[PDB]
Amino acid sequence: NSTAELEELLMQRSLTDPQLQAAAAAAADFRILPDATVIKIGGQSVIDRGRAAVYPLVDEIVAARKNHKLLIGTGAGTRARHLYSIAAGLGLPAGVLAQLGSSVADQNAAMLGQLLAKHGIPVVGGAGLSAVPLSLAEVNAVVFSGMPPYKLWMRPAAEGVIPPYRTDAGCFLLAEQFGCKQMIFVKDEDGLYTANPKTSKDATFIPRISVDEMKAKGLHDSILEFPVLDLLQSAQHVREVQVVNGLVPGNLTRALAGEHVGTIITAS
Amino acid sequence: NSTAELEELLMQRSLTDPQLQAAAAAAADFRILPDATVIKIGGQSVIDRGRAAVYPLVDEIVAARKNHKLLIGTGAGTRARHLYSIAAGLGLPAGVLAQLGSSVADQNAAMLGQLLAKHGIPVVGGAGLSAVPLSLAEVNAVVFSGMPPYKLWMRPAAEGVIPPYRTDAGCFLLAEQFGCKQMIFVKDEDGLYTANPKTSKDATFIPRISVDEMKAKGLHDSILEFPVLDLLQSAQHVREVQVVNGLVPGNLTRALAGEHVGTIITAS
Amino acid sequence: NSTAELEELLMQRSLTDPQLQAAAAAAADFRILPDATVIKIGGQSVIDRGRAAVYPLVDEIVAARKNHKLLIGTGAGTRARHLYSIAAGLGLPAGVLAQLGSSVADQNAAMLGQLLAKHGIPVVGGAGLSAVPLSLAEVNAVVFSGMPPYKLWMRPAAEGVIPPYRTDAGCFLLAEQFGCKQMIFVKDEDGLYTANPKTSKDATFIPRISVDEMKAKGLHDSILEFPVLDLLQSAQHVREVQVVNGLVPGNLTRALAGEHVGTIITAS
Amino acid sequence: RPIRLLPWLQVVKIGGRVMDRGADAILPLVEELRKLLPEHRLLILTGAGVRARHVFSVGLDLGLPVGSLAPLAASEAGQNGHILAAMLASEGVSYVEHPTVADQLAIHLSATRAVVGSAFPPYAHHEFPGSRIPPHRADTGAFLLADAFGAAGLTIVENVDGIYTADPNGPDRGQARFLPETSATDLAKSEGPLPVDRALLDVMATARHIERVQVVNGLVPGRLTAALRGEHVGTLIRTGVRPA
Amino acid sequence: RPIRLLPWLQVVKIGGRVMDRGADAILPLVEELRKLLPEHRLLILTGAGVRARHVFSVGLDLGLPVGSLAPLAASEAGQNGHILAAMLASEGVSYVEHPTVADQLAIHLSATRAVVGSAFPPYAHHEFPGSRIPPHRADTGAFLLADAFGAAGLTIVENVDGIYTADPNGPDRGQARFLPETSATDLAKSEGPLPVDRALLDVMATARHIERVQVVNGLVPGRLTAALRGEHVGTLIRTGVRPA
Amino acid sequence: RPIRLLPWLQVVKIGGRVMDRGADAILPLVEELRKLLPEHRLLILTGAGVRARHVFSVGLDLGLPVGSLAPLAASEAGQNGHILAAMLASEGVSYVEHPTVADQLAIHLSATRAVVGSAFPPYAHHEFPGSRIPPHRADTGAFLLADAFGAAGLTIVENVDGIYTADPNGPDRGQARFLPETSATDLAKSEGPLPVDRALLDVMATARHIERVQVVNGLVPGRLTAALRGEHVGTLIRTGVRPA
Ligand SMILES: Nc1ncnc2c1ncn2[C@@H]1O[C@H](COP(=O)(O)OP(=O)(O)OP(=O)(O)O)[C@@H](O)[C@H]1O
Ligand SMILES: Nc1ncnc2c1ncn2[C@@H]1O[C@H](COP(=O)(O)OP(=O)(O)OP(=O)(O)O)[C@@H](O)[C@H]1O
Ligand SMILES: Nc1ncnc2c1ncn2[C@@H]1O[C@H](COP(=O)(O)OP(=O)(O)OP(=O)(O)O)[C@@H](O)[C@H]1O
Ligand SMILES: Nc1ncnc2c1ncn2[C@@H]1O[C@H](COP(=O)(O)OP(=O)(O)OP(=O)(O)O)[C@@H](O)[C@H]1O
Ligand SMILES: Nc1ncnc2c1ncn2[C@@H]1O[C@H](COP(=O)(O)OP(=O)(O)OP(=O)(O)O)[C@@H](O)[C@H]1O
Ligand SMILES: Nc1ncnc2c1ncn2[C@@H]1O[C@H](COP(=O)(O)OP(=O)(O)OP(=O)(O)O)[C@@H](O)[C@H]1O
Ligand code: MOO
Ligand code: MOO
Ligand code: MOO
Ligand SMILES: [Mg+2]
Ligand SMILES: [Mg+2]
Ligand SMILES: [Mg+2]
Ligand SMILES: [Mo]
Ligand SMILES: [Mo]
Ligand SMILES: [Mo]
Ligand SMILES: [Mo]
Ligand SMILES: [Mo]
Ligand SMILES: [Mo]
Repeated sequence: NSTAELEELLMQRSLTDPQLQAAAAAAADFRILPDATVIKIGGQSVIDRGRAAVYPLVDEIVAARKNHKLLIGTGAGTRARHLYSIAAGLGLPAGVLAQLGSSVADQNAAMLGQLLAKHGIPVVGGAGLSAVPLSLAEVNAVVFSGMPPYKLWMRPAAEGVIPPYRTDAGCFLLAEQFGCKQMIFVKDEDGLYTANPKTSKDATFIPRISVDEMKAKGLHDSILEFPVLDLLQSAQHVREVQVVNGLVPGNLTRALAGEHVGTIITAS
Repeated sequence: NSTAELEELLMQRSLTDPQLQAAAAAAADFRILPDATVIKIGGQSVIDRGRAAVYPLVDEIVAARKNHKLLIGTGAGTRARHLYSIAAGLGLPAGVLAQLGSSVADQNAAMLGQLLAKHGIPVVGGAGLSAVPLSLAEVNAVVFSGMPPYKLWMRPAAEGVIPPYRTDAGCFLLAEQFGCKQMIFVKDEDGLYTANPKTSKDATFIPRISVDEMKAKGLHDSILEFPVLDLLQSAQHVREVQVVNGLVPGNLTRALAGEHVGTIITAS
Repeated sequence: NSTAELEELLMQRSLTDPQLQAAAAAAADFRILPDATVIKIGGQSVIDRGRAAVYPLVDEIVAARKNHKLLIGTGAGTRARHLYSIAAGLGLPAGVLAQLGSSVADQNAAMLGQLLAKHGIPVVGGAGLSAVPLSLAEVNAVVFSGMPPYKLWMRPAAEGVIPPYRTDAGCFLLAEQFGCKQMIFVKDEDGLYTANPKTSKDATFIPRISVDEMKAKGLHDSILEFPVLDLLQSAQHVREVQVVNGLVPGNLTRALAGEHVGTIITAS
Repeated sequence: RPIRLLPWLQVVKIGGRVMDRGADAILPLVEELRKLLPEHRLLILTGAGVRARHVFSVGLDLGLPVGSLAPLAASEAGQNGHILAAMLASEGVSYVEHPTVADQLAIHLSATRAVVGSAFPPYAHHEFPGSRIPPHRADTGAFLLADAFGAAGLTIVENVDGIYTADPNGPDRGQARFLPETSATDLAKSEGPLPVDRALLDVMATARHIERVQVVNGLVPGRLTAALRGEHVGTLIRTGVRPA
Repeated sequence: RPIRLLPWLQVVKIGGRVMDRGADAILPLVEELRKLLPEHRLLILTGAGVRARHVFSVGLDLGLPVGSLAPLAASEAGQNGHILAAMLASEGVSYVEHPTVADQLAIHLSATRAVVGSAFPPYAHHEFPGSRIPPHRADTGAFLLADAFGAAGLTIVENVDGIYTADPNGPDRGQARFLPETSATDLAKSEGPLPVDRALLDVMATARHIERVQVVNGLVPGRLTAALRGEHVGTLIRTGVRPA
Repeated sequence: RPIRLLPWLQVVKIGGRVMDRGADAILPLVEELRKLLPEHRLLILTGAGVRARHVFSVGLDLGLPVGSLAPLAASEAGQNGHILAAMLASEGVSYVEHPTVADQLAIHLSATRAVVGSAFPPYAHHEFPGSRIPPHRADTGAFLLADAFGAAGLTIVENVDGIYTADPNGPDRGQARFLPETSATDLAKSEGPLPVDRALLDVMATARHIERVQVVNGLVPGRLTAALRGEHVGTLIRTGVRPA
């Protein structure tokens, strides 16, 4: 490889050309925010539950940002499910539902951000940054809405009109594209089980699992949006994620401290 | 009361239902920026007067932000009165005049903000925040335009087309909705008098008065936009305001220090 | 002179009136960011060259912002020249090309900004500020796109459709209008020579020269956009500029330290 | 009095709770709106409905003030506007944002026969204190706009026939008598729930142009069409603007 | 030379000081504009007028540089555009922002017969130094746009009959002789006040399409209409673009 | 299946490398587009072309991830859209931004016969990882939009006749056989370069409306016109949506 060979391919071939694709893969790898952790605060699993769930997590965020740089993305939750149901019954496409769901994640970011405002932590928006570098350097944390920006360009699922890339995917992709050191999903269960613990009696807790093992166990679509597992296997920077129960006091703090609470899901 | 009883009312009744209204009134009360002070810098009374008035207040803002978190909103002044006169003579409605007046308050925020830029203090905009939490945490002050965002949805006065909610109301409502600890109006008189001190010989100074007492004295429409007095009586967080003379050196500094310069107007 | 005489002229005369123009010239002169240095990072001369040129300058920016407040504007480079060639061949006017060139300078600001993000340095945009005062106070540096905002209102050159005010002019005008203490153009040559050093064998290096001397030597259009030289002669605040070679390790650092590397071009 | 900016405009406010019924209510309404496009120049504004009650539930539980809840509710009205506009897209209808409604409505209604916007006004964090529930909601915003424009009318499309003396779906449904006609001042002097914002009655008191607002049942096809022709098929609210 | 983007466009710049006269001047102008809508495709651009002098007074007293004063003045021209557009709203006319004028004017003039924008160019903090008074003002911005578009004309609507040899309202009013026709180069070589920006003469020197600009008295009904038909009712400024 | 939002829409994607040829290619295409305006309602979307290869060269040299390169490339497609729209401005055509395409396309195509936008989708820093080259590019964005709208068709305007078995400009040009018709699934199972994004084939697999996409040579006047009438003048790609 060389810069000249890569630039020659880049000028003379289609971007679909395997030779170009392979030369581009040898490029150096810059991590934009390598010291930051992305955390997703679930909409249905946390913010929809109101004060009993949100206030302890606010306290943890405030305590954590002393020693940890945090990008805190919000899920959407039951109001997005309602919008999806109205729009799906009208026959509207996934690209229309994608924008409806984003508004709900924005509401949740605004609510969480207003509880954090007096600690200096802003809500930031965009399909990328602007306000992120300065806020991370000065107050060590920002809040963002977790939904991807695809809008009408959302890729539909194989079946149905529910957007397949929602706030798990949105937060994961940001962690991946910023080259963050860690991705923590904050939900309302201790982690992954062998079956849905809300609808099954004797599901067994899984501390650690690979994406391939999850698929073989029929857990492709369980505690994470299933497309996130495929994104994870393709990722360059974030090759494992941790799922923790934000309803347990101090669980986020302990996860940020390196404690293996919850489930660690690995790309391989 | 309970969360469940409130949520049941919220689902099953009109928001106009008195029972719902009463259950909502029992909700906890979060103050978003409880340590901040909102200050309004008058347009006609201060910024229109140019350097002799503005430069000493810039010095006070710079000295004050060491020990005080400040949200500094600007009034509009004579250019807004000119726009109101042109638009009123054309028969245009209050909602159109509201936007014209906002542009003037924006001009004043930009002028004041450029004198403060080298001290790190930004101009911020929006019908709310974004840039406020981070700026308050880092440089202890922000400048904003004081006009409310109602635009064409401005409620008209009972008579005439002048918008009744202008920059006194805009700044007050921000102080109230952020739950700030203090609201200081910076004008060009020492405070409230029993009559307009510019057009009356022997008006008497009033150090402290309630809104009800002001109305009984015929002072409903005097040193503050009269709708502000009604907003003040409805407020949850800011139940008194202080009016001070920004043309007196150090008056803002002393008001921020707890000195009773000027007039304190109380909701009750 | 007096404020009253100036305000009387301002009300009663055309702004074209020489008497008004002269009274306005006696106004006090406020510098908005007097301690800041504007630096332009060339598009063709630096950023287009990729890592070997950009990474050392990133290191210098990071080291410099400890003791220096920096506004770092980006040039455009070969992609803008390509857009100009397509649009000029279609007969499109300078005002259309101006917007095309700005997009390229924006791309370069985004690339540079992402290398600086982990050091807290943001990309900021607008025909002025917003994010500049806070970022300068907190992280001592910002990155901005260098193209002026004139869009379709770009003044055309006397001949041809290439916009005459591009990123040299954009950065210079910002330095001038903010009253910055210093303007450094970072290019790919040690400074000004008596002829183009890339196409001439024995050009002689010029450490210091005035704009008038440059014009007399036929160097009107050499290492800087020629309109910049006229802007420089009209400037109130930035009356000299320094051109340095950003490909020389530490050259920007040494220029910021007061070392006379490169060429100093003076208005008079 | 102020001039009428858009005297030929008809404003139609669609209740958020009508939208909440989904396709069963929205499809007939969309077909009725389609047939109205060649007859009127329409600004169609959507309310918020049940999702705003949920975000009020969460927001109040978190302690948030009324200036925080107002834009959270306005978001749901905006989402209803995007949904309804998508259904009329093939007729040339799009959702337009508040600044566009405020400043460019004339050119948009020149381009196409109707546009959809959010009925909530952008009071946002400058909402008035007093109640923990944002007072200036979809009915109030729609009326403020319609009256500011000097529009030919405002029709409020509800999930009930009009205003009753009691909530016809509430505990006292049995006592609820239909009011074919009322005045804003009479409604304001009553206590008890209404299907329209209480703040609607206050802005009607200061109105400059709109003399009457009809509340009609959007669940009955044809009532909106009849209402836009002035036929009396719901509750007429007299605003207290006097005719010439 | 560059192509003409909008060869069928007529650009009309309304002086800020015309707007400053209020209804007495604006109502006749609005009625004349109304009658012109079916005859021309109009971009109507407003200048700033006296309010920009006030903000210059305050800004200069505060020491602010010319890059700070320029957008403060442009704001007043924008406000004049919102006022004028509101008066023509019932004809389908709206104010459109600078980015929309710059990039989407064609679709907006397809939707409706005229739009209103701010005549000031967005030089903002990149205004040129030299004078403490922003040089690129409403006349200059309107001409830059009109010439960039290759428009069929630019008409400048003033509060005086045209250009005189002296300010016809100034100390030397008695010596002021009307100039029915002049060239930009002749005007540029004179010292003394003009009713048009001095920078207008400079951008006329580099113009690519517009051959003449007429300054007409908007206080005389019918002069704008006659000017848009090429009739000579004010001062013609020859730009020094040569005809084919 | 989902409803068709804009069933009467024709979407035309112009290759960035067609635009890169400059006036020699763009002027005939502009004249052909002009003649098509009265026949179809057009959303014209531009790809990126060679400038995106240059910014990929710089960005990859700087180490930047694929979420950083995606919006850098999308910028070039946007610039191509501004250029093409400027050429059609006198016909009422303007460039419109992504949020406007997403939410207000219906009103804009009511105002005028065609608009231009960027074919890239706004995946920006949420582009998928895997390749260092952004996968969701101009073909993919144009198809996502066209299928989401339920448009009557998507035509891809290339600098070659269609899809061949090898790059007809590459090292193996001699083996390159023209494919008059193919299916997305057959193309996806091949390795080797294509003139369309590989991601285009993936979104075709989940498509809901568009049954076929033709790739035609925009360098041959008349092929776009014939393609928009369903005539077979390039490579037809069957998406695997089945007809009724
Ligand atoms: N095998 C499993 N193990 C653990 N949880 C599971 C499993 N299968 C399904 N779940 C469910 O997944 C849920 C977490 O996903 P959910 O979408 O509720 O979270 P969220 O991030 O809050 O969503 P949003 O943010 O979109 O509202 C759990 O509440 C749990 O009931
Ligand atoms: N009883 C009173 N006591 C004191 N001042 C009064 C009284 N009645 C009227 N005023 C007038 O109110 C003025 C303050 O209100 P004014 O609107 O000028 O201030 P402002 O906040 O600068 O306005 P804006 O910001 O809208 O320009 C004083 O200058 C004073 O002349
Ligand atoms: N007399 C001269 N002395 C030095 N350099 C000269 C001279 N005349 C011409 N040049 C050329 O000017 C170039 C610097 O201008 P150039 O436009 O390349 O820089 P830039 O700021 O990177 O441009 P952009 O940012 O617009 O891409 C040098 O690379 C050099 O070849
Ligand atoms: N006096 C009354 N007359 C008629 N309906 C009433 C009355 N009081 C309460 N209601 C209730 O109001 C309901 C309508 O609720 P609401 O007005 O909140 O919905 P909406 O107008 O669709 O919502 P939004 O204000 O968000 O647009 C009716 O179905 C009815 O049950
Ligand atoms: N040589 C001149 N000929 C004619 N009028 C002149 C001349 N010199 C000065 N003037 C003055 O210019 C005045 C017009 O002022 P000006 O041009 O500033 O207003 P405007 O064009 O309405 O404002 P704006 O530039 O903000 O749109 C005339 O009324 C006249 O008094
Ligand atoms: N199998 C193939 N069949 C046809 N052309 C191919 C094939 N493989 C590679 N190509 C090349 O693809 C070129 C078109 O390049 P590309 O598709 O990148 O341009 P574009 O579509 O104009 O750009 P953009 O995707 O930015 O709009 C053709 O000229 C041809 O050389
Ligand atoms: O929102 Mo629009 O449709 O031209 O301004
Ligand atoms: O500003 Mo607009 O873009 O009327 O459709
Ligand atoms: O972008 Mo626009 O919304 O032409 O009316
Ligand atoms: Mg209702
Ligand atoms: Mg003039
Ligand atoms: Mg291609
Ligand atoms: Mo907008
Ligand atoms: Mo906008
Ligand atoms: Mo805009
Ligand atoms: Mo915009
Ligand atoms: Mo936009
Ligand atoms: Mo927008």
